[PDB]
Amino acid sequence: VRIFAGNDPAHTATGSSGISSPTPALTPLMLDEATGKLVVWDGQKAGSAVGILVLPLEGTETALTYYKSGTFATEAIHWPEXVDEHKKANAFAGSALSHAALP
Amino acid sequence: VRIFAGNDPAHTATGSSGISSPTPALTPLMLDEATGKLVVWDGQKAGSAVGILVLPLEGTETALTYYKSGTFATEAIHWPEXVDEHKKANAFAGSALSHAALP
Amino acid sequence: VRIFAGNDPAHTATGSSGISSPTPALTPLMLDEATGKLVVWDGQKAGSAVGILVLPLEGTETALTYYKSGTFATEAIHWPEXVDEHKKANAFAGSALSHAALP
Repeated sequence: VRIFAGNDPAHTATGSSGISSPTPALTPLMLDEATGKLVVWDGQKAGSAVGILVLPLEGTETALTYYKSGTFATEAIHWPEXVDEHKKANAFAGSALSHAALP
Repeated sequence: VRIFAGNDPAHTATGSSGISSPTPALTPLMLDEATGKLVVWDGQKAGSAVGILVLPLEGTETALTYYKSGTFATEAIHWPEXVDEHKKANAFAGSALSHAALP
Repeated sequence: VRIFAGNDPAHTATGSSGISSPTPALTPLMLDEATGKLVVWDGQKAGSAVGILVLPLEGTETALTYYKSGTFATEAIHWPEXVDEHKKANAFAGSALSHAALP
């Protein structure tokens, strides 16, 4: 049940939430360009996951807390269904986040 | 007059500047895609602010210094006029920068 | 032969590789949007270099290791031929990476 796969500090940040339904912790997040808010990462593009949710949401919150850095265990993250294995590997590329198999 | 709202190290970087007028410190920056240079963040998109200016510019400089990490106090940053509250909250999402209300 | 130009920790990450030919260490990387894999940064856009290769590749590897943070010496990096001086200066803007002249 280990969440990290590396020792680099895992810093958190807050942001405006566009999530409108319950969402578990360790969900990757992306920006919604129409609103500028953070929503669940849809898996469509590598590099567009900009955060990993820290606290579960109920879907009513205007703000959320996310990890903006750290190295996560791949298996701990709640990935979107259907995600492409390469886009999953490189979900966070370009941010300070990364992930790796423990395994 | 506190500039930071968190303890994560605030690292700086240098970059090529496209700014041609005086600009105060703690201004968010974006890339200009036509030139590749750093300019003032226009507020149009969340996640496109890639830096926060460290030293004031006069507008003649070919290079600038910017913060590439850290957690800033929202009120300390010199935001662009008109900015959308959500795009402002998520200005830096995807970078190692973030900001929060002290308040 | 110094590779770093600053003291901020240089963290590494792994990612899915789309590189199919030998590639030296300290090569900047970008995402290929069609596949989601990491490939050599082509120099076309500032901010699209998301990593710097840590280990040389032979071109057969499905995964690679890259730096996701740190301040590099400009001269140590293996830049793409033809790169624009401004796009080169700002190659990594928006990531936790940066570079500077030692010189």
